[PDB]
Amino acid sequence: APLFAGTEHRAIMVDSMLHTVYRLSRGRSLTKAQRDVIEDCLMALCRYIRPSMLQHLLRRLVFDVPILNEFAKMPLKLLTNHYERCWKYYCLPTGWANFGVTSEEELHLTRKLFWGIFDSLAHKKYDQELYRIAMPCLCAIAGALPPDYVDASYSSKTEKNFDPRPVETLNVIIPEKLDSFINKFAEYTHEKWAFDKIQNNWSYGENIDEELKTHPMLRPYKTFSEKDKEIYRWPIKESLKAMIAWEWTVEKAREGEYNPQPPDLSVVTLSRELQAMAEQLAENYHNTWGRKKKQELEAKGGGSHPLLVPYDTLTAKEKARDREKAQELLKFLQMNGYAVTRGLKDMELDTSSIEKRFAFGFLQQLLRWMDISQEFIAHLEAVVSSGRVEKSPHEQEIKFFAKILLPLINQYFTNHCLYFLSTPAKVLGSGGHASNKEKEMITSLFCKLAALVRHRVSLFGTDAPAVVNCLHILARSLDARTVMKSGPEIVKAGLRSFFESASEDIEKMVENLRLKGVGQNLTYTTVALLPVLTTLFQHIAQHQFGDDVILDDVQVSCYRTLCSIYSLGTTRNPYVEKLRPALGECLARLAAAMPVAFLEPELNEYNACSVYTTKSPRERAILGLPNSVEEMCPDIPVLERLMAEIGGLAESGARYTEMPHVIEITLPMLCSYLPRWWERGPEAPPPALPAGAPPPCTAVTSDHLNSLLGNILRIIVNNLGIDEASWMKRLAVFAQPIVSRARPELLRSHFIPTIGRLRKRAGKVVAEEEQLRLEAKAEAEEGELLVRDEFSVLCRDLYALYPLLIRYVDNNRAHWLTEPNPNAEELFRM
Amino acid sequence: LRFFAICGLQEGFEPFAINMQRPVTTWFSKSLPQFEPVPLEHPHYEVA
Repeated sequence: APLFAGTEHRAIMVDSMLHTVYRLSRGRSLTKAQRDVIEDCLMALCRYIRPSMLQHLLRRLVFDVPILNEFAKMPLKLLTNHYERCWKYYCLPTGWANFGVTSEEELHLTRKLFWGIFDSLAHKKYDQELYRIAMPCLCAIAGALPPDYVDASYSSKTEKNFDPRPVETLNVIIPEKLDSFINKFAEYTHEKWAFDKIQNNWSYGENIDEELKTHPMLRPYKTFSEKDKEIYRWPIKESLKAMIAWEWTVEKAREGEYNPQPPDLSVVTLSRELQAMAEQLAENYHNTWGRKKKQELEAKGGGSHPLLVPYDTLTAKEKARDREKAQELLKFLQMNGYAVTRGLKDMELDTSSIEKRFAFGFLQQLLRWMDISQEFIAHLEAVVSSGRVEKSPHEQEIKFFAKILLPLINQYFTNHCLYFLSTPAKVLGSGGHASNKEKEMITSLFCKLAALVRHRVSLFGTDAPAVVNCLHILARSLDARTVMKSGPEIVKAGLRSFFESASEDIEKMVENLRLKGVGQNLTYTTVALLPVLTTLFQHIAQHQFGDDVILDDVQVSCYRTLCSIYSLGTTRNPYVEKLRPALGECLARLAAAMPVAFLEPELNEYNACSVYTTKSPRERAILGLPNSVEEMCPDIPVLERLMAEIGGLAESGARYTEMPHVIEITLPMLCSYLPRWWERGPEAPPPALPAGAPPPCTAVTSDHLNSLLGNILRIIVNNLGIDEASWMKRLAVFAQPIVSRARPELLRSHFIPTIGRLRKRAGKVVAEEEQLRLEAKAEAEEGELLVRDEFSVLCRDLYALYPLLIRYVDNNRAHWLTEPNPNAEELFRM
Repeated sequence: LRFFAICGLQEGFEPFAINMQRPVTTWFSKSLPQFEPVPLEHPHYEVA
């Protein structure tokens, strides 16, 4: 098989071999071992053949696979491997390197394959193996398809062992006016064919003969034998009868624009609905022609024609003959004045490229399935509440949802995250950006899934992790700024409702902890809401959507969440102790994302992104907002008091057990808050200082950041060397961002003593290890565990303190190398 | 050199033209079309 790479010079032979092997695979009287061998051969061939050469096999599979019968299992695996291997050849605008780029026909076939498999699976009865095989194939095809691909031959009607079944045209009658048109079109076809035989050097002769080179039937119409003339017409009569059979109408009332003199048909334009008519009519011709070959094969007793595949599947060049000559017939109808009526076709012909995008269609289907999911989840809740013993009528829908849509959503929005976050001004991905409609639809999907899973983690059972992962991915893929600034009121209300419900649930959890609906709320919160809310806040902060998203009602809900979490953090319960890390991370992300300096309420008047500025004083009265921003909720101390308390604890040398709230919640919140407002406060790099600039809404400075870093280092040093401290890694991760603003004096004041203590401890432990190795038998065997534990705690301390040192060194190394520094040299020694 | 001391000097890298008594000569891709013999291994064109 590997030798088949680069065989494009024998593409016809390779295609014939592939088709023959596939036909053998679909073989009766074949033992299981023989079928396995054939399938292995086919997969090996497709693993190495170039993607451009598998187009015809793909065309066959487009028809065969969507049936999803027993024979469809191997093609599913083949397509999965093929698209996983060659996703670049289809997705990237440049295509796969050295392999070219896909064609529009190949993309159309891929889209047809995806939607056929999707619909068949959606309507199929559940089967474990079928679903397991099919889901990866759908994921691979979706990943290969470009999100913004638009099908040139889009079809809203979407009509429909190949059985070509043309419409019955012989039965339908032919009007006399259409008979007149039949005569005129017969004359025109006579003229065009006469031009052609003049090209061939044939003229009117007595009898047909290749050597004689004269066609007897070619002659003037008046002298043309009447018997041959309706033989000439009959294809046209059959065509028109078929048109009438489809309820297509033509009325000559209005008018529109031997020697061969056929009027040129190319000059006259052709409408797009007319083009679709021609495509359908050529489809019927292909049906009749395939029916003729089907009768031939039936007479033979078997066999399959190579071109028995559907007309739409046939690429452009193969369609060309029938398409063009149907164009000719319809055009002549036009010059005779026969403009055919559309009806269903013309009210189907609508929409735009945005609505034709593959991602648009996929998201629309996902939203419809979200509605279905809401319905069957309500039904499942009802049956659980009463009539516990019964069989759900939505078993198939439940299984399809859980075992297809969730993995599919996860994979698809992992792959195409950057496409949905891109904007016309700034493009993040390789190419293309989601439209406003697509962004709104993905926002609606996220909100609907969150509402679905709310207070139902137990109900979802083993699928709750999948739902939560999908929510994570959707949040990471959400573009909230565009949706909030310019989006439908319904989508905006959905997002606002999500935030309000999150705040309410967190308040309920907080009050319950302070002291089974309680259990339901607790499990839901800690399992789905806090992680998903943390991810959403982190995404907002990373993409700087805070100023545009968290405003007005969202701002009020964020206030409630923030200070309810802060109030909870003060209590002392085993459950609170277990929950503090997650609450601290959520508060850190919320503080990074908030657009209002909630720790500096005295400067709020200068904040443009504040509810007390955006909403008039008459407003905020229909809401329950208090008169002054200070009273939003006062339990959170101001920045000065917070820093004073942190410094006091650090100097007093308290251990972790004496301030679990501070270390786990307050310090991460400050570490996320101070960097955010340093850029917007004084001392920041001013882009607008030359122009009129309002006073900053914050007083944060490098002094504040340096003081916080010093206090954090002092706290770590105070807790150095204790038996158990799992909070050190979290504190180091949270404090890493503030290191960039540290002052040079920190090296001598804090870092040198700390690393000195660590070095002294390491020296002591290695000395003890040497003494142990000097010892023997039980003396060495016991105490090895003791020095093991000492090394473990030393490694914990080193990993707590070294990331901060690494950031400090990265920021200050240039200065040290430029100017020799004895303190830096001492640090190097340690 | 503006950043050689900060990175490269201690790592042991040497400036490209450190011990050259004359500036390094340079060539550039001139976009003036010129006639050249057809290569004997041109992928697309063959002359017999």
